[PDB]
Amino acid sequence: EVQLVESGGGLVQPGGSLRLSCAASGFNISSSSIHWVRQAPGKGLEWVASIYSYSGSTYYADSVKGRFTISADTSKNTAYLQMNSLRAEDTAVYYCARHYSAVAGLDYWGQGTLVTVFNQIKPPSVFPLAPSSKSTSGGTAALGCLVKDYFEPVTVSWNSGALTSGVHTFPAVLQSSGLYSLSSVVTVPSSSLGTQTYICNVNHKPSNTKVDKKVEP
Amino acid sequence: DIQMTQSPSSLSASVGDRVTITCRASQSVSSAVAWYQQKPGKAPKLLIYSASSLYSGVPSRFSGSRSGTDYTLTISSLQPEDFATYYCQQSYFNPITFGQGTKVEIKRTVAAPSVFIFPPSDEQLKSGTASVVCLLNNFYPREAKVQWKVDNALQSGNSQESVTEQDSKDSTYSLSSTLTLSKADYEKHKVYACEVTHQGLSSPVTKSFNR
Amino acid sequence: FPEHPFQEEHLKQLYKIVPIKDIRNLYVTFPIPDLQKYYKSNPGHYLGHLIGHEGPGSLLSELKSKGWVNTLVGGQKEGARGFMFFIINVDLTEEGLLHVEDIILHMFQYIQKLRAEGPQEWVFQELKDLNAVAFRFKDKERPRGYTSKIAGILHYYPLEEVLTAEYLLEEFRPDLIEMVLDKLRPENVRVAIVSKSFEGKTDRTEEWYGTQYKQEAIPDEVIKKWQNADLNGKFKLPTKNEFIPTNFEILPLEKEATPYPALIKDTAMSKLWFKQDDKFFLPKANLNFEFFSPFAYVDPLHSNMAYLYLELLKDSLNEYAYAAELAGLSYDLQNTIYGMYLSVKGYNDKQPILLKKIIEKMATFEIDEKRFEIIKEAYMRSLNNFRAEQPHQHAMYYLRLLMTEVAWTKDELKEALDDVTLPRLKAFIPQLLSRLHIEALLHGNITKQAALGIMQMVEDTLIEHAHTKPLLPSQLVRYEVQLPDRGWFVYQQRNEVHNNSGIEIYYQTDMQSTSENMFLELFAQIISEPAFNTLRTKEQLGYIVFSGPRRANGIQGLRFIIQSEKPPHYLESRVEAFLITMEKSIEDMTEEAFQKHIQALAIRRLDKPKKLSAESAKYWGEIISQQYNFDRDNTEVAYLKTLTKEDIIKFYKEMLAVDAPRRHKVSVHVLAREPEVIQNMTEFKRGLPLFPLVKPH
Repeated sequence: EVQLVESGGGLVQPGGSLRLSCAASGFNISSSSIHWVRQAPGKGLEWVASIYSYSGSTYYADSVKGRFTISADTSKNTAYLQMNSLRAEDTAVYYCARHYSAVAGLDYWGQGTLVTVFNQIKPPSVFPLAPSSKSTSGGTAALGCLVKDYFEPVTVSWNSGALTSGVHTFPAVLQSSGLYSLSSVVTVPSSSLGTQTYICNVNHKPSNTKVDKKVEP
Repeated sequence: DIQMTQSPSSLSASVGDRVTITCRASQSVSSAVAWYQQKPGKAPKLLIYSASSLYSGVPSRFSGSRSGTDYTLTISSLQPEDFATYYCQQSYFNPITFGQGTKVEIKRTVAAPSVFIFPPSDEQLKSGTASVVCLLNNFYPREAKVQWKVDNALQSGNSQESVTEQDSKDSTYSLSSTLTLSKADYEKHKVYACEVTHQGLSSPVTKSFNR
Repeated sequence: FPEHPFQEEHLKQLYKIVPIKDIRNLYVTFPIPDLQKYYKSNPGHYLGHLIGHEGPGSLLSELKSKGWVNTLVGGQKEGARGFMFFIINVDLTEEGLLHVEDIILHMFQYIQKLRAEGPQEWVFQELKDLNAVAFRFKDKERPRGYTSKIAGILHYYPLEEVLTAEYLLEEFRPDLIEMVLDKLRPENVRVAIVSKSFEGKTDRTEEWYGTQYKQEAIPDEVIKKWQNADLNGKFKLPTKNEFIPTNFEILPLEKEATPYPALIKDTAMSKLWFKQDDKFFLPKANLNFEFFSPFAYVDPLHSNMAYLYLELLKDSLNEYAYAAELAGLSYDLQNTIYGMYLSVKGYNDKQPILLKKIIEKMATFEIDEKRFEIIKEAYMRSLNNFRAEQPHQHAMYYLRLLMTEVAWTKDELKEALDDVTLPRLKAFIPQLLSRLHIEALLHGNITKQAALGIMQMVEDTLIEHAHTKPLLPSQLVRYEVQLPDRGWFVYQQRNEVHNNSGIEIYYQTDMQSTSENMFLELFAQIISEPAFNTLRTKEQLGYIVFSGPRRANGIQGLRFIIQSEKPPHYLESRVEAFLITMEKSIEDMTEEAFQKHIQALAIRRLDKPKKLSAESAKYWGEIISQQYNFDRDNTEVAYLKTLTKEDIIKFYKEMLAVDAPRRHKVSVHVLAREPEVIQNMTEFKRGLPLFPLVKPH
């Protein structure tokens, strides 16, 4: 029906600039228009931008008023957004989302591109836990890797992706050095500490780094 | 411009519960307000347009209502897929405000955490880093009080507590209390006691060890 | 046409159109029926009134409080016979292009305002009074064209309805207002967007001329956003006007048998030159009031203080003064290098009370901060633009420049704008208003003792608020450079922007003695037509070549408006050559062209009064040099008869010869965009005598 195929939202720098290209296919942007939505990860919602390709009426929020330039090739019904002066707090999923002919109806969405206004990209220093006899409180224990000092959160599976159930992979703690940090615990028996030494399958997303790290007493 | 306050900001309610969600308008607002779902990790949705009218594909278990100025969405009944972060909209040539977030959690028996503790690895000590991972795992709900008693002295600020979301296993949570120090504070403070005071475990379980 | 030809393909429809003229506009159109029969209140021209109204709490008051779109119009335009148009045109700036539908929605909120207001009886009575007085006192017309115009009325209207055509409101029609409200609907809209930059973008094409445009409609979300948002916030209707003129039964001329403005009252603060109407017997009374202050020449900072103060000040009460502007009863506030000026014009009914409100508000005036800052920046950019102006305009700036006792320069004006703060002048206003002067001039179908009470009332209010204490008579002192009377002086100031070069040679004769008046006028015009013969027509150096007199400070003068990029001494020699040309040519002019030309100067001088305004302007010239010689007409004419061909030669060789001891010769060069010399302007006013001053009146 109403296809919101976003693209162009990629890599930028603090103070940087981009140009969007959302293939808003399946409908008319000569009809009821799409708009643009801020949502930084862990943050709420803010309206970004608005093209009226039938009439040329651009609209922006007050901090970003004027310093953008929006356009849409409405013969193709293809939306654009020349993004400019992109500062580092604007690392946010920008939704090419269609507002239909309702009084408040924004029903169709893109998946949104995380236009990332980041600073670092760093492969991880993955370290395991230290399962000692003090950690074995009875037969109930656990094991994990601390994926430490890396820039996106990692995707960690266990034992070539085998151990997945009970794996409580934590949200990454973006520390003060621009670097994330998460744990990934999984409830194992105390006898399995050393018997089946599960290896965390860490995959850092920007640097494409795979660090298979063993957890062992 | 005119702001919008999505009350409540979060909630816990099981499958089949009638839930009233009120986006609180700052001024006199006409019928210019939507209602949104966002499943986490997903692109969002529109729940209710025109503050009362249901959109196609959204089930009839969601009944919005124009409620004065502080307009109210009334979910008639919850589902296992309804556990999602919700929002709304305020549609004008004014700068469009939205929901301030409302994620539906479940009500459940107050599950006890797997109160564990974990040292950093010896490679991480050779990196000059102490991350004493006091593990809490599979607890409902998130409301607890995890305290570090460093050399039997109550310390704060050196604690890092990342919390996993509503679990796929049992809709519980896990907490990795990370006592973030240095090896110069690891071998200094040999006593590392993790006092855990959950809402259900109001008795303070203090998971301790010795090096 | 029994049908509307706007046949449903064009309602709620955009048309982005490329013009030919470099113009930017937007039309909104409504086919409304032939309600030429419905002339009782004439709802279309009533909307030309109401939609044309820009008053207190208005739509345009808000959008110029928002600053986007400057002006607009909306009113009844005739379309075809059976229906008519309703064309809603607006000004366009570049910034409104992103705000278009919002402005449309502003329009709609004002529509919903007057829809929620519904009908207004006071507008009917007020505008009925307006129509009755306007058609009552419509003055005259050019005959030719007027006849065909009312003949165009003569089809639509019988032989007693071609003057009384739309010029009387009979009966108030709230339901015809409701009918055109049913016409005035968002569903009923043609949209004609005008922008030149859409060339190569527009495709749908006009038949005859071949220009291209587009359909490109508005989606229904914005349509319904127009529909559902029929709410009322900041916008408010105006109220009834405080004044209507009703005194038109004219008051006969009493015992005062003088035909002139007479000084009937003079106190330490007031000085009332006063006249009654004997010529045309018109119920308007026009007023003239100067606001002298010593604070005039204080600083370039105080210049902009006074200047921008009057500027924003006249702008501020204009928000109050739209009912008066709508009344057509006008006024003036204007600065002087001596101070300020006030005019009040229009009918003699309620000018005192309205004027008292004006005086009270300008006395008791509140100050906005940021609005002022926008005004400050605007005149800043204006002065930035002022360096790029014409060398003839800057030559008239030389006329105000080198001809005084002291002035300030625009560079002095340039740095001092940095020095501007708002509490500075805000505290300087009571510094200002504790001591300044108002001389009174009253003229109209007006009585004496009532006018005394009005002026006394106004100055009493003035002393009531800020306690304006009088001056000394030497505290009314006046600003001119003494010459060596034979030496010729000049400087050049190269232009920045315009490539043309400016030049002029000046000659002060004297004061406006009857001698020097006819000397200057006759000598200037007697060289004017041979200049039109040869220098302008024959030589064709540049188009801006003109010769004229100077009349300022009660002091005569001689100018040559010449702007053209020439070598300086070369054009000097040409002007010198024309001096030689008139030297021989006047001696060549026999008695015939002499008599015809002095008759030309006579009929120049001889013209009957036409309004109070033209005579009052000449009166104001009589005021500013304090001379009041209201009968120098016949006197200077009889003096003109005394000039002979030898008598003007006496005027030549004493003053105008190349070795004349009264050679009042001086020039100022202006170069392109790229004797002795003048060292400094400090040297220009360093070593000098000055002049005797003119006996006042």
